Amino acid sequence: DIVMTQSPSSLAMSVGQKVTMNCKSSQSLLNSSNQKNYLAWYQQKPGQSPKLLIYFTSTRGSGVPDRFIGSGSGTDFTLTISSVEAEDLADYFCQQHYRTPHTFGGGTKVEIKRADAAPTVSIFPPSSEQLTSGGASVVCFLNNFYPKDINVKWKIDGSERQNGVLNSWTDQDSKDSTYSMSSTLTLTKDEYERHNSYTCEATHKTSTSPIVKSFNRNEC
Amino acid sequence: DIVMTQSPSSLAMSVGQKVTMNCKSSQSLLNSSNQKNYLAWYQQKPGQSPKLLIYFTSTRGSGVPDRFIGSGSGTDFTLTISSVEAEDLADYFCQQHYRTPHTFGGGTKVEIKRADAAPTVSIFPPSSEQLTSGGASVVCFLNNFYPKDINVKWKIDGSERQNGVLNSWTDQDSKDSTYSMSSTLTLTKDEYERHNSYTCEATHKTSTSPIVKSFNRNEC
Amino acid sequence: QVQLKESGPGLVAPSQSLSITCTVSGFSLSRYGVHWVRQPPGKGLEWLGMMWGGGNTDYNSALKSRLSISKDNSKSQVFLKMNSLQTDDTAMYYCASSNYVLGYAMDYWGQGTSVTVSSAKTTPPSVYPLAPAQTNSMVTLGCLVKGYFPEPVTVTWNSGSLSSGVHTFPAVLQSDLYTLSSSVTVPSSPRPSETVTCNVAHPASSTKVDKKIVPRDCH
Amino acid sequence: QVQLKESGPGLVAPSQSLSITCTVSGFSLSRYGVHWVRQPPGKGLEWLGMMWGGGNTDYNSALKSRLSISKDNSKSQVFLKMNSLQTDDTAMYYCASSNYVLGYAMDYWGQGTSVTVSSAKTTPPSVYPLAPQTNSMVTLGCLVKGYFPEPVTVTWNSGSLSSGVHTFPAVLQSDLYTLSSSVTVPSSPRPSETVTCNVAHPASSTKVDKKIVPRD
Amino acid sequence: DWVIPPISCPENEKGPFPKNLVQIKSNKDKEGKVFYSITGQGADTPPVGVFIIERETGWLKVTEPLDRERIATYTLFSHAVSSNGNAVEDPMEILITVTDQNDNKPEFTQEVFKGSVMEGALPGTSVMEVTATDADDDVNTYNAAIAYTILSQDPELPDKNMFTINRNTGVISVVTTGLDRESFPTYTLVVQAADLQGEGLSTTATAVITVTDTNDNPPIFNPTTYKGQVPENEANVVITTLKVTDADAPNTPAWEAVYTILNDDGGQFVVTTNPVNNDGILKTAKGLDFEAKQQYILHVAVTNVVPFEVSLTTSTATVTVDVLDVNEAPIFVPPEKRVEVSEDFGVGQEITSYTAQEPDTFMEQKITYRIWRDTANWLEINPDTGAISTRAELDREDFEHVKNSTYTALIIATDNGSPVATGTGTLLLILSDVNDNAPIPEPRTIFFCERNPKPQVINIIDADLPPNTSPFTAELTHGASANWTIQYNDPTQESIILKPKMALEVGDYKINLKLMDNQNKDQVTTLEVSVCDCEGAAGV
Amino acid sequence: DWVIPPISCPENEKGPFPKNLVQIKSNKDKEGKVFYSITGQGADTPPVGVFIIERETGWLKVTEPLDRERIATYTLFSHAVSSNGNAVEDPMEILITVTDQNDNKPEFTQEVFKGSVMEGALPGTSVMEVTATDADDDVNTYNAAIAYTILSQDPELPDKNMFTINRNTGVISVVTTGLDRESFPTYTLVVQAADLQGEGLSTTATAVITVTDTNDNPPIFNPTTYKGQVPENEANVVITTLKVTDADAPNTPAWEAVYTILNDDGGQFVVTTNPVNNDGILKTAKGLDFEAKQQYILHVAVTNVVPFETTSTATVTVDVLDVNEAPIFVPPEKRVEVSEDFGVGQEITSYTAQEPDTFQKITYRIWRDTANWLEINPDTGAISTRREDFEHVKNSTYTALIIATDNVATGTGTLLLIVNDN
Ligand SMILES: *[C@@H]1O[C@H](CO)[C@@H](O)[C@H](O)[C@H]1NC(C)=O
Ligand SMILES: *[C@H]1O[C@H](CO)[C@@H](O)[C@H](O)[C@@H]1O
Ligand SMILES: *[C@H]1O[C@H](CO)[C@@H](O)[C@H](O)[C@@H]1O
Ligand SMILES: *[C@H]1O[C@H](CO)[C@@H](O)[C@H](O)[C@@H]1O
Ligand SMILES: [Ca+2]
Ligand SMILES: [Ca+2]
Ligand SMILES: [Ca+2]
Ligand SMILES: [Ca+2]
Ligand SMILES: [Ca+2]
Ligand SMILES: [Ca+2]
Ligand SMILES: [Ca+2]
Ligand SMILES: [Ca+2]
Ligand SMILES: [Ca+2]
Ligand SMILES: [Ca+2]
Ligand SMILES: [Ca+2]
Ligand SMILES: [Ca+2]
Ligand SMILES: [Ca+2]
Ligand SMILES: [Ca+2]
Ligand SMILES: [Ca+2]
Ligand SMILES: [Ca+2]
Ligand SMILES: [Ca+2]
Ligand SMILES: [Ca+2]
Ligand SMILES: [Ca+2]
Ligand SMILES: [Ca+2]
Repeated sequence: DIVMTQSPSSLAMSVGQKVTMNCKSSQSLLNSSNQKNYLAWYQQKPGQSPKLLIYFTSTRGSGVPDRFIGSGSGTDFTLTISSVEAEDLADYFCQQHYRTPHTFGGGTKVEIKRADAAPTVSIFPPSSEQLTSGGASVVCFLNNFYPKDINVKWKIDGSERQNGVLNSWTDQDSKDSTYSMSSTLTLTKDEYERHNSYTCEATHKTSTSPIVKSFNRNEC
Repeated sequence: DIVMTQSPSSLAMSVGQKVTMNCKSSQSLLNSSNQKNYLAWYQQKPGQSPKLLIYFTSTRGSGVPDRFIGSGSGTDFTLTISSVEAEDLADYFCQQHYRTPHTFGGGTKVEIKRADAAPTVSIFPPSSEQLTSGGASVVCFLNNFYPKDINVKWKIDGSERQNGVLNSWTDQDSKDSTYSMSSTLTLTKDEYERHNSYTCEATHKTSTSPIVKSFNRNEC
Repeated sequence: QVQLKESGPGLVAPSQSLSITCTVSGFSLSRYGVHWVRQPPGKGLEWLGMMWGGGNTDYNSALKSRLSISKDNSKSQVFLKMNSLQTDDTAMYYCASSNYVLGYAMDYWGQGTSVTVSSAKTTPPSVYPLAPAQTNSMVTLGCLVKGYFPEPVTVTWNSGSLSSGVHTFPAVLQSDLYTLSSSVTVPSSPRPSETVTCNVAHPASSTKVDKKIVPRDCH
Repeated sequence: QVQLKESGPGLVAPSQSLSITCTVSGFSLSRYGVHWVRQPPGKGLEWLGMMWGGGNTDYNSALKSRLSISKDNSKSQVFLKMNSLQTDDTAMYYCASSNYVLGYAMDYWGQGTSVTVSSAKTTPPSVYPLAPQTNSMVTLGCLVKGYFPEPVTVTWNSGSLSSGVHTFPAVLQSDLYTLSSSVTVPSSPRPSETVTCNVAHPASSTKVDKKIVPRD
Repeated sequence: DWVIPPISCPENEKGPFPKNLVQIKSNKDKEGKVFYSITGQGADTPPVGVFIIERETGWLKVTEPLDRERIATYTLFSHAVSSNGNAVEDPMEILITVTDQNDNKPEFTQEVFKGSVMEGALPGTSVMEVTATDADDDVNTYNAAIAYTILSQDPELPDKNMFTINRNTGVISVVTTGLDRESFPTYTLVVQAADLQGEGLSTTATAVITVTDTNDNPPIFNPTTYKGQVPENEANVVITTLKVTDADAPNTPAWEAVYTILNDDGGQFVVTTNPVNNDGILKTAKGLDFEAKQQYILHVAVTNVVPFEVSLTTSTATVTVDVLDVNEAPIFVPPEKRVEVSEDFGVGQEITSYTAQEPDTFMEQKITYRIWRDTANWLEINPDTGAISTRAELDREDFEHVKNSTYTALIIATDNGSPVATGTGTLLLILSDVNDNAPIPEPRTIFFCERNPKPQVINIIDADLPPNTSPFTAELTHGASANWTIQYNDPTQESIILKPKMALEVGDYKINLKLMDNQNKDQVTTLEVSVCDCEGAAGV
Repeated sequence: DWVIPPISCPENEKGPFPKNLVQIKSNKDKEGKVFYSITGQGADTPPVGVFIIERETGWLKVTEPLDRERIATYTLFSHAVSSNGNAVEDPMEILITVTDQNDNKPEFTQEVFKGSVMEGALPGTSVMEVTATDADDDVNTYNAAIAYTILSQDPELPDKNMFTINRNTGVISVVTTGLDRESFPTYTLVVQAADLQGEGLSTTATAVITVTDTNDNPPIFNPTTYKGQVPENEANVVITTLKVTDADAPNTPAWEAVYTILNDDGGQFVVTTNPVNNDGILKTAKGLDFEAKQQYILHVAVTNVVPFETTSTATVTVDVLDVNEAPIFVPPEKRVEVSEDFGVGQEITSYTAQEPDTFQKITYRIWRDTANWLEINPDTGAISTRREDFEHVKNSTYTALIIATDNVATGTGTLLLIVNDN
């Protein structure tokens, strides 16, 4: 099969900078009948299907802005974003449509650099519906922060709790380029009722002091 | 370029066995004009120029016996020696002559397995002509042994001498499938005149006791 | 008007076959080539095979022995079938259309279908309201979708009316049960009509539940 | 009879240019494609380029910027030129013929010429005799020591003595090569039966014959 | 004329598309621009769009892969118009030929083929046929040239390859001689069909060859010898049971036994095959005589219902038949002895000697004769000698004991032995008549009417035989001639006529009638003669 | 008629060879076997063998790569022939066109292009012209369309791009207000020729532009004042040396100075220009007179051999030295007619000599008199007596010599004095 080698695997640029992706083909993709190199670029924004960004090496697909430039010939191809916008964060795949079996490249993940942003932390006690079923989940939302590296420590009556915590990160936001995190502490109802103070502590690069949000069971 | 991948890099068979070499091409070598795969095999016996063994994947060159069989299609090709003879020891290279630049494979070295054979050791004192020029070389020939792995220890009056020793192996013999080794101990004349007994000890897998040949300067 | 839609089973047991149907509209199958592309979770795209208009088929070289692509022009349906599915076959499966004007590059994609390869049992989700007192600051609410299998579930807020300020977090797997949550930030001065309800759907278990978020904040 | 012979310098200094000539006979250079292949010591074959009959040329992708291939149909010669020479360019250089009936596979090869890229100077060899009663076969030899560059040719009795010869590859130390040759001849010879090794070092224009006389 | 060739396009091409096939051109383009189009199935007619042409350059292109097994050839027509739209050429017919590729494996018509053959088949004997097809181009390539080979054979014990198959037709013939059902009944071969004359795509099927049974195993008697025991006079008595075994298929005509006795010219014995056990039940068809032959050495050969294929050796058995001696009754010789003895035979005298013979050759037999039937008690016999002596006076005229002129007697002969038997013989004693009876009148009571009497015939009866009954002489005694007169009825003088001489009174009278045959006289005083009171015939 | 189109084959093909180009067919091949052949340059005549045909199928093949820059078109003839060799068709002409590839970089006619431009040249002045060539197909492609651009400019201090080049013709013109040779005389430019209208293969060349010197800097005297002294009656005597500095190109007419003395009506002074130092050597033309003018205030205006494209006028004072001068007799040859009746003591005349020095007492004396009959008075110069004599003076007039030393220069004066007594 034709081997498509894509570099780099990942890039991070701030809005306004030039993005450059390279794609190497193992053999020529030139069709002597129409003098067109059968190289295609696909854009896959998080949570969406791929979109035909470029085909025939340099022809833009429908609804593709002018900042997306396909170039190259022979066995060396390049996708350039002349000035990257915040919405352009996605995985970019090059593909030869020259000879079947068609083959994709490894992909280049494009990330957006932005200024540092502290998270806004919200804590939530278990619901009445869950406590009836015998469970008790304590959720902690950490929204709109950058960079993605963040840590959450749970405290139950002044003692750190490591078991029963599940974390999840969103994809980088297409508008403000921030991340958001969801931390869930799951206990049994009997364990939850045996303690009073529950805390999630957010430690981020923005502050040496952790961001603390807590609630007491004996409160409202 | 088209990449030719040859495996294995080396093989050792006894006379009468079947040799199988494989060659993988990065793309098709089929010419639609004549329906022939432009794959060639070359044979390079030690000390000789390469010889066209196979071309067009399966067509034998002039003066090539029937035991050499070229086969394959698509991107997988094979050179077979149906029953290998002792003279067939050589490097075998596959090459695509489909599209320039023509490209060779890494090569498969074919060696001949034979029964174990102990070396015949001969020692030689320095010549009168060399002693006049100020040098003194002591040569030790180790002829007609198998396998190639062998060790030579030099002793000067019972003490091991490691510096000033150059070793060389011949290629495997096309008739009896054996190797031969030449070991040369080079000293200054003054050092040579200050000692009496010179020894080369040959350690080979055939014998636990090394084969020892010596001469004394004040003898003969 | 070119539209493609993948439909198939969400869950497939190990060492069992997978059968997906690609229903198309807005074009004739005999003139276009329809492709099959898959994408494992967090991995890249892998071309599986394609069906040309004339009926010819090509397949992925590594998966050719396990794949089969057929179609029915009258029904406007392309079919993919895969054999002896394992964990590495858990992926999102797409079909796409193409034609010779663009060199058969894939210019129209379907939204994809999820195929999980696991012997686990299908479980419906339990939706729980997440309610926080805030003073003159936009309040963050949410609802928690816990203990379901397999993927995916769909979460909307107020039947799609609430879209801005919504963070739906990816599902986390533990003990063969998924858990995800979604947060929405709404203004802290709500009218009696200004009510927040999250709509969770899990088609695998035929689950559709609505949970109104009622904040418990004194009286 | 299709014949090719490479000719060139044996030794050339680094960073200099190299020019090798391939003289052919038995075919018309305008109907055939002549290739250049090189082989570094102990390594595999390396395709450098070729000159087609019509005059077109193709080159090795990695070495194209340093290579140049021309020819002279009238003189029946194909030329290779290499600029900015490196020590890793030391190799055996072959030229070969090909034609379209075999898809331009190389069916006739030249004997090859040795090209050494080094700043060391040409030094002639010193030939020393290796002389030793088991009443069987005796092993003699001669020692070719202290020469540069490669190669040297070693024969016994001007080619008459072929069987029982072991000529060993040269080993470089201190910018000087050393090889030896052994020959196993029957003991108790007639007065006419004498053993002489013939050593030739074309780089230094050296040709030496050494007779193996028994040690007194 | 120089024309355009067929335009060839390989099937299952992989791109890039569209791909040029051939460029066409009108030389009218020296006058002005020409615009090219194509028509036909595959262009503007289903399958639409497969082949297109670039309008200004004339390049015929193909837009997608082709399949020769679906459509093997396309017929297009090219057109050329000027800038006005008028045609500047006649439509040029173009032929697209889809070049075949070896993309179809052979396929056997059946997964499992069934065959049959009989034992000992000579080489070159057709057994069965396997068939396979291939969808590729059989006219222009070898991509559909199927060659059949045998891969495996289970088992391989008689020979590694008991069968051979032809590469072209696919028939399976025997190639070795050693075929036997008793040792190896079924063969399972795996056949292979490969295109490119055996060098390409492969497929396998199984041929199950079964071996038909032949009658090439003779029946072998389990015990070669037998010993039987049968009494003397007896029939359909089982002597012994024959035991055979046949290696051929059981309950088949090659397994059922057919026993045939060799040395039984008289037909005294019979052997029938028991269907349940395939055994031989040897019986006695007739009755045997111990004194005729005491022992029999019978040789019985066993065969089958169907003749023996090949040539074996028919097994022949041996059965010793020992006859048992049963005591039999003595037979009188002759069965009836006729002896003529005069009626006036002496009481003590001997008539004859009636001897019987003992059939049992084994001795110690003691024959004792005894009188059996002697209704007149006229005879006695000696138990040892068998001599018959008189005991009373013999009488030929005894009408009860001597019905005819002969007297019948019975003599038994009791023997000695474990079953005591009694042989009985008949004595026919003819009695010679002697004149010992005298005549008497048959009607001794006669009636006459007083008035006009009717003469009455009186018959004369003499119990002897002639000439002791000849004529007869009648005579009236004690007077009686004064009142009565007699006279013979006819000259034979067998009877007389009596009539009154005088007018007599009504009453009873007594007349003495004296009758004589040949000097033997008898006066029958009881000639009671009544004279009734009637006229004419006298009833009483 | 439907005909065979031109058969296109790209140059610089890589293989596999041979490669099909097109198949030909004779419709007589159903009546019998037809064998196909090709002739023409490229087939049976040089270059032999480049194009072949398969005799039984009719496939036209190419056996090696092509070079459009060597042979751009081939013309072949295809032949159809039966088993016996008889032609069954007319020879069909076939044209092979070699499709061009952009395999030739543009080449300048030389490596260094030289040019010149005048000082302060207006924008739009054509300075020089660079020319490059490209061997590719200039008819059907842009593979030979050369576009000229300027890459570097050394120096770039007056402006980063003082010159501009034309994309098509490649002429280099001035685009800024101008430059001086005194600030930057040489400009080096790096020009680039690229095919594909500038977006293809490139090649650089150097264009050196020298600025032609004008006369935009006037000669300026380093010292504006001078002073010197010279004796009275002396010519071509050095008085002083002028020092000027001209910023224009040295040893050129715009740098060579020419000094013109403004206030010298009589022409008593002359200034010559020393060509090595470019200095003005001021020497007296004619002899000066101290009693006429004791001090001269000369104004010297310096110019150049070439006219200007503010002239500096200097001031030099010349002090004349007072030199003694001999008394000049009035007249130098005194002639007074007289007869021989003159008394022996009477005074003949009074030759008064004038003293030129206005700064001195003259005493007269007789230098030479043949007859010794002439007496002089030293105070007033009155000549007094102390034609038959032929030995004393043969001429009719006796010549006398009168000297007059002062208080020391002697000088000399003459007295000529103009009957048959015997
Ligand atoms: C005859 O008959 C008469 C009358 O009946 C009788 O008286 C007489 O005695 C008879 N005579 C005889 C019987 O002789
Ligand atoms: C033919 O035979 C082969 C070998 O037995 C099988 O593997 C195949 O499935 C077919 O039955
Ligand atoms: C027994 O009897 C059979 C008669 O069928 C013979 O054929 C055999 O040889 C044996 O004598
Ligand atoms: C002999 O025969 C007579 C018949 O005549 C039998 O009655 C008797 O018993 C014996 O059997
Ligand atoms: Ca050595
Ligand atoms: Ca087939
Ligand atoms: Ca086919
Ligand atoms: Ca049998
Ligand atoms: Ca049988
Ligand atoms: Ca039988
Ligand atoms: Ca009896
Ligand atoms: Ca009895
Ligand atoms: Ca009687
Ligand atoms: Ca009587
Ligand atoms: Ca060229
Ligand atoms: Ca060109
Ligand atoms: Ca160019
Ligand atoms: Ca200036
Ligand atoms: Ca100037
Ligand atoms: Ca000036
Ligand atoms: Ca004066
Ligand atoms: Ca004076
Ligand atoms: Ca006088
Ligand atoms: Ca006078």
